[PDB]
Amino acid sequence: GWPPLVCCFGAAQHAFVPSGRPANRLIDHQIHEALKEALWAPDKFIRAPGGSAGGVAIALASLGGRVAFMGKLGNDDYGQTMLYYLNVKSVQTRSVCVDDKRWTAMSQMKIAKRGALRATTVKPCAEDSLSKSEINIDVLKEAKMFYLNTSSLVDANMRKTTMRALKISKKLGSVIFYDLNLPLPLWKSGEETKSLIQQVWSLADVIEVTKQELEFLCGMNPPEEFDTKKNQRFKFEHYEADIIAPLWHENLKVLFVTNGTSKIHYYTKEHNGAVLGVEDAPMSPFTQDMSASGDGLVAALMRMLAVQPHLITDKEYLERSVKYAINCGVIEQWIVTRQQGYPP
Amino acid sequence: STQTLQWKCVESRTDSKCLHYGRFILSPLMKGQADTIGIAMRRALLGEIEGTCITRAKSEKIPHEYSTILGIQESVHEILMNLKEIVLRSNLYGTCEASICVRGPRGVTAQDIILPPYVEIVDNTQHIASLTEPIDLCIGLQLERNRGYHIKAPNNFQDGSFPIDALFMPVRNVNHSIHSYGNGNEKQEILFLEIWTNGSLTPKEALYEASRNLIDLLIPFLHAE
Amino acid sequence: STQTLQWKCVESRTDSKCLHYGRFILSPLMKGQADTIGIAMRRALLGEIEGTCITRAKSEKIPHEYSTILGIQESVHEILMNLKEIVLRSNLYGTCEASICVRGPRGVTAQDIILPPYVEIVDNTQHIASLTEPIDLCIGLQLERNRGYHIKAPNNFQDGSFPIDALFMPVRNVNHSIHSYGNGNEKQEILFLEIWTNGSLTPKEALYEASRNLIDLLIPFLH
Amino acid sequence: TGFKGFVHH
Amino acid sequence: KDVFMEAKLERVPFLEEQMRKVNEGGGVMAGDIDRLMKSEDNRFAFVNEIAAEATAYVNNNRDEYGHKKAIHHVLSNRMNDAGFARPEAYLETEPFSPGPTYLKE
Amino acid sequence: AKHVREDYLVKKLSANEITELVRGERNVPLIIDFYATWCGPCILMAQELEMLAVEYEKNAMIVKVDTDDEYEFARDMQVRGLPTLYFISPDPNKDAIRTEGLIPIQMMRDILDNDM
Amino acid sequence: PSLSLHRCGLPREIAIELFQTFVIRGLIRQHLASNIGVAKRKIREKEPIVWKILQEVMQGHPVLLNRAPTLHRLGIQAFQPILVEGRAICLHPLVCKGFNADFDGDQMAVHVPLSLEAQAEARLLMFSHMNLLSPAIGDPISVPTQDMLIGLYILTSGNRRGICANRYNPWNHKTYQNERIDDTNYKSMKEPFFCNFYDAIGAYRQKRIHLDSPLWLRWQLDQRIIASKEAPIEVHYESLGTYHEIYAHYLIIRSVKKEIIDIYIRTTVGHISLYREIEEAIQGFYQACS
Amino acid sequence: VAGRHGNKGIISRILLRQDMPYLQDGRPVDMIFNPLGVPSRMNVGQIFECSLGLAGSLLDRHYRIAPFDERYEQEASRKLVFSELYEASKQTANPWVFEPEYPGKSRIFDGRTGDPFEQPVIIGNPYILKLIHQVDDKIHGRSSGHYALVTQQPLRGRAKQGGQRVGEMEVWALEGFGVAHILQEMLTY
Amino acid sequence: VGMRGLMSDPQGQMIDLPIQSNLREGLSLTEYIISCYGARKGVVDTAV
Amino acid sequence: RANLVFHNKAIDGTAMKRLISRLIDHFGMAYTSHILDQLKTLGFQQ
Repeated sequence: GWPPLVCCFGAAQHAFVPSGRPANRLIDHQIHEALKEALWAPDKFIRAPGGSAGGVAIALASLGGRVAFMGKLGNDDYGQTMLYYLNVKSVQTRSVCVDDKRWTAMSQMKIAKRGALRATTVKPCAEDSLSKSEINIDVLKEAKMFYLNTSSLVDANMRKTTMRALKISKKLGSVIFYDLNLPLPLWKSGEETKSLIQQVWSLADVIEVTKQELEFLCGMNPPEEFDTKKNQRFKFEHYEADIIAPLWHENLKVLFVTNGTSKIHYYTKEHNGAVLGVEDAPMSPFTQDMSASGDGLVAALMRMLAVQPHLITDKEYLERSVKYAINCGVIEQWIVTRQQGYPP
Repeated sequence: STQTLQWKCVESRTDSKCLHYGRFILSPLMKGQADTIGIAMRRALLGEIEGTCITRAKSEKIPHEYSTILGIQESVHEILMNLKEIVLRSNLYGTCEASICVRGPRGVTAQDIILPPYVEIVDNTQHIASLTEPIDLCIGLQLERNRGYHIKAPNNFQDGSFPIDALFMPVRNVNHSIHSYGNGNEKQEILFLEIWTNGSLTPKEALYEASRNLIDLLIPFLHAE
Repeated sequence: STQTLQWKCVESRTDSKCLHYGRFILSPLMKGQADTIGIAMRRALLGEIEGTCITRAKSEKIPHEYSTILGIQESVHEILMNLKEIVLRSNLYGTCEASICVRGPRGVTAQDIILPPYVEIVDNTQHIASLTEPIDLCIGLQLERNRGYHIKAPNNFQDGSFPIDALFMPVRNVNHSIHSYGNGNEKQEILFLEIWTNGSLTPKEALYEASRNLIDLLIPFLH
Repeated sequence: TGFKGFVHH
Repeated sequence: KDVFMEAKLERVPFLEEQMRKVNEGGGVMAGDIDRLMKSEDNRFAFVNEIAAEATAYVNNNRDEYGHKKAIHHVLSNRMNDAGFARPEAYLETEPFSPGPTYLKE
Repeated sequence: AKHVREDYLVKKLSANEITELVRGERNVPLIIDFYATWCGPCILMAQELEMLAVEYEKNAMIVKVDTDDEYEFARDMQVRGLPTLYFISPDPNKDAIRTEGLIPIQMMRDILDNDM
Repeated sequence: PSLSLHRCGLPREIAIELFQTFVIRGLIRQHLASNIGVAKRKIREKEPIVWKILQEVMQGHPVLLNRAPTLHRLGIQAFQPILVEGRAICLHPLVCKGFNADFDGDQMAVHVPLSLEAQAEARLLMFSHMNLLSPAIGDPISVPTQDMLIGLYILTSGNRRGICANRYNPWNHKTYQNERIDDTNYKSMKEPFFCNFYDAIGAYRQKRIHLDSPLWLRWQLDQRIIASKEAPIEVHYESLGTYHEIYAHYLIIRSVKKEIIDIYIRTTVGHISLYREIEEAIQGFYQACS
Repeated sequence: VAGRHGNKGIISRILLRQDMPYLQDGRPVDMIFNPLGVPSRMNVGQIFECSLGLAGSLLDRHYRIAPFDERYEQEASRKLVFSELYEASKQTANPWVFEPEYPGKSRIFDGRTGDPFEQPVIIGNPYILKLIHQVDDKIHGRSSGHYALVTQQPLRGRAKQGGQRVGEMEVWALEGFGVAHILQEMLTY
Repeated sequence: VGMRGLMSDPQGQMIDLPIQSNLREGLSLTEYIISCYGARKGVVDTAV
Repeated sequence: RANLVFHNKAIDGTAMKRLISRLIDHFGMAYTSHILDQLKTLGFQQ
């Protein structure tokens, strides 16, 4: 297995959409049929609902290559079917050290409130147990990349799991692949994920922030575009070096700003550069969920990094793969079934 | 390394209410791409976009199509022919109903139509009927959204329900050109597009729908089997 | 409404090591869709796929193409002709280097081409030259990978390299046909695609690649 | 074909 | 010794599409009729024999013909005794037809 | 109404209703949910929710509530993701099994009938 | 033009009034109808299953097409009808001169042989694939006429031979890349050196070359192009055995040891296309008929 | 459909607008004729009209030309047509109307490939008529029906639901082919 | 292209006036009328 | 690979008639019928 692989922390499951907060418009709770009318009225956080950390594997492995998952499963009825599906798919689970006391597929959410329903975790899912000791030895030994749907950051100890893996990141040579795509609580504000998580927000390498997760995650209002407003170009941002200057970090090769399948910036030690993109899924409105942007986009950069491992800080080597990723991500969005909707 | 693909609109004239024109440009396209894009876009624009129109007209106290009415200068067949050119807008698949109930010596135009909530007319002066004497004129109409030219049977007689073989043509004309860029050794080319629509849609929207219908069509192959 | 779009293959036969034949059927298509789809997909299939092939050859101690050397039954022009139809599978960008440095009065095949791991030979029975003298030969190849309709000008005349200007075809012939059926009120239609291929590409990967490379061009109209 | 005619044994 | 052994024997490729248009155009039957008539001296006698054999076929197993075109049946029977697979009665199918009728150009 | 009424058993308790659900005495497992407007895969969850809500006659009360409608209801349950179900036998001051992910409706029969 | 040589096209209105009784068979036997009156009633209402029968009893039943002003023996010919949509009979263009029929408005009468013997006669004696020669002197009766003839002539028209291809004389002692050594710029556009036919067709599909643009094609067969007493214009001979011969339209590189395989033909893609068409037609008919 | 210069025709196919050749302004062609018909019947007068029609359609003017205009000048019709074409190409900037290398012709494109036909094609706006000999007045079909009182044959034509007649030359053809059953059953059965 | 000259009077014999103009250039009134002599004996032949 | 002649001139009207006669005598009236169908299609295309 020569290809630097991508460890996959967070949790282990399928079909887990992240951030939830007010979209462009609302939809009704009367007769639904296909209630996903917000495949064309979301707010870019759901204008690209991706997939989990193990579903990304199928997106790349379809073309071919070597991708795997690290973490644990439940054990019981939900946990053993976890073993069926994650082994029906194309990922690795040979490094499992499950617990045997919680309930699988159930976070369990008793109470911790002064009233009604303000409640927090108790003993989470039987698969959500990764700690400083439950850490796998392998992780960053046959790998140089690492995906994180940052759901591991609402969890207090899933953090220290990965930062004790920073010493696993530097025991051998490796790098992290944080595809941020922040779920609901990390999608909150600037100070929320600048200091409260501290470590993931500034220690990463081939990272994947999004402009929205730099928009509220920095200048809440003044940095509205920088070029746009001239002929007919959508107001995304002109986010570049001076707008990552708050939050860059070192010991990397090249990081990637995602912003969904929209404007993407790459970051080298010689040259920044900038690319663009779009959000798109109307073709037949009854055949879509605008799904697996996190899957399709991320896999594409991984694919090119594998076939041509001489990427490095090359203008054209990365700029195409970004453009390839931009076209890859939108394609997987509007496919009927994700299972067939993984690039082949 | 050299330039990035750019496309823009360079001209847009509104010749009339129901006639719009738009020219577009693409930028550094390498060889072979321009011809494929141009021919695919022309075919899609000519035969993929859908536009709603009136399909069946029902009249009261009229024997047949080729009949005359007192107080009206226009024969019934003339009224059907004039009614086929009314242009409408909608975005929901399905037939709807409409009516027109007007008094006598007025002069009836396209603004006298009564429409469902999601359907609107674009021109508001298209002549549809001329009236001279006071007679109460009531006509019912059916609206449909299909693709391409469709021909219907004369069934569903009632007193009279004349079906007009409405043409579902929102794009009046399409043209394109593939120029040269002179990029030294590398051979690039500049592609110009040109779309004339009838006001049901507009350029940069007919182009959008035409691109999306094509990317519909090309899609099954991406899935395995 | 019913029977959403899909594609299905009935005939898929590999005749030889460098021959590949496939035929594909589409789903219920409305009137007029089949023609446009067939034309667009044929135009994409003919040339859109990048093809990896040699472009140059550096022969040592040969000043002109009509300078056949003793011990080789094929003239220098024939050496280039043989090193024109070799089939390579790759995902390269740009170029690389290669060499042929052997000395044996015997046959030479494609295995003699020293290649980086990302370029792989498709056949092993292809012939290059016919050595019959204990002489040393050196031909420094130069691979390349362009698109379908790529036009390249001769260059690099300093070192005596001989251009081997090639086709960059993974495909060899495309044939599209349509069928139509009428149930009395519906003109359901069907598409048939027939694809030949060189061998460095399974003629089902062509279906995916020639559609992705067309969707990539059609997408920026939504930007 | 009206020249001779068939017999079939 | 004669160096034309394989230059005259190299298989012509791309023939798969020039294998089908023969089969719906009636080319196989036309090219089989002449091969059956390649040894006959008088064609009228051959035609009369075929007609009599078809009449016998209709008489013995009446309640099958009307679709099978017993003349095609006897032609296929005669062509099937020396190889030449020739499916029964030269019957044509519609492998891809979720519909009742082809447009036929 | 009368003979053709509102065809929805799940009324998606959002007000004091759902608040007093964790503040009540019962004898059978209940379910509530936190979904959104777009609702990702949680509608695929909501398909199986309303089906079993109807299926279980008087015992199980399987309901839901929207998050982005009132952002409080988003953070109120430490809701980090979309699938936010709750196998809840009465827990006025105790724990419950918060079901998440995406689960086929036949398996969710077994667990609720083999455990809880 | 899409019809095969052994096929014609009948309108849906004509066919139902000629094969009516065979359709009555198809309805009664298949137990989709009970009585003669019931079957005829089903026929008269244009039921969608009627055409399935009148697409099923016509396959293999020949029909005699007859041109109303009959002139010669080939004025009446048998054909295998197929159902077409419209009101006109589609006829093959090659047999038109056999019928002496134009398309400015003409009428053709159809007849149906009922007897099994008559069907055998029509199929085995009056089909336009065993009547390809006229009885006058024995000359072909179905040959490519005006439009096909023009297409084939344009295909096999060649390049521009002499002063119509070059403005200036090619003697013109210049452009030699002249110096004391042969180490200069080497473009030598010359003409393409395609391996075989299919390489030439492929390169033509990319629009790299035009139809009449000349090219060199290697020959791996015997001599086929019609030559004559002729003369080789210029045969170069190196100090070592090379035998570089240049004829009027082909080049031969022999030697003093062995392997006279360097035969190269100057040609255009049109001639290659025609030869490939004929060759693959033969090799496809041979293998289709086993 | 027939023209005014003896160029008759039978409609063979009807194509969708996206499947027909278009000029260099994108307008689809409305009718396609066969060029070979001009050298045979030797009616060049249509071509002039063709070209002239184009000019009218691009200038909102109608021409009423008396015959034999070659009395004022030599090749006066050529001057008229070419001057009108140039004026139409200059007043409305359509440089394809009068190409000053093959006047009256232009290079049209292919409606199903987006390729230009290799040679320039003559285009125009001629006046085409529709003739009374319609196909629905010429179809026929008869399995059985009325027979004549005496001869006991199908009556005649289409009004009486008759059958097509075979006689003389037709029989001579059937005897030539050596088909006896076919000829027999067209006289007895 | 060329000349249509020397049409024939119906009762044999040639006509003195020669048709010295093409069909591209256009016949004159007298030349066109002369060409009608051979036009009539083209339809009194197809009917005979 | 068949037994044919590689034409390198203009196949005019009288050359087409000669070619059909030679293909008939060398192959028969069953092989020629398929050639004529192919030449008709290729002639109409060009």
